[PDB]
Amino acid sequence: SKAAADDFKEAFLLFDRTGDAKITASQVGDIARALGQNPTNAEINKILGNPSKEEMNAAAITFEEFLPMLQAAANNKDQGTFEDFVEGLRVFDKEGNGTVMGAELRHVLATLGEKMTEEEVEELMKGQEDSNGCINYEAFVKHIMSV
Amino acid sequence: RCNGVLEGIRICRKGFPSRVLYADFKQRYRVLNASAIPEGQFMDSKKASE
Repeated sequence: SKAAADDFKEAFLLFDRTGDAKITASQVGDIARALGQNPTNAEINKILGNPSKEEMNAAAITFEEFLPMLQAAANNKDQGTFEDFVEGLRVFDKEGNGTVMGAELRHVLATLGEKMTEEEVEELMKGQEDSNGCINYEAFVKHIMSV
Repeated sequence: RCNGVLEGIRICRKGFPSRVLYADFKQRYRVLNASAIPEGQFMDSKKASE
């Protein structure tokens, strides 16, 4: 709305590697996340196809399409409730203390639903899981929501 | 009808339809007051849901 945030246009100049002021359709998922929006990858996929837009063939972009797609994704930020994130992992391990065994969270984050690479899974556990093999998800989900 | 099955349902419905089994109750809903519902469910499979 501007509140006209012109820093979204300045961040589009940091993600366009050619400097022509266009951003390919394959970068739009990760740049919506870098502007403070977390649409799921199936949602980013649907919307695209919904609009008869093929992410399979070469794509370019213009700021005039990327701005309204970020504004259509911005209504879905009401789905980001931290009660359900901590209660999900609290149902994932027994006893009254928030600890996932290391390999349980790593294999679930790579193979269940939207596949996260094991390189990204190791980069998200690095520091929050110590050598006991127990990830405290009270501080883990706190630090994941700090970015 | 002649079994009694349909009559047991009747008498039930004069009644409490949906009936949740306790663990089946824990798991699915712990998350609602997460701390206090999880403790309840874990601490006593039944007493928990309570």
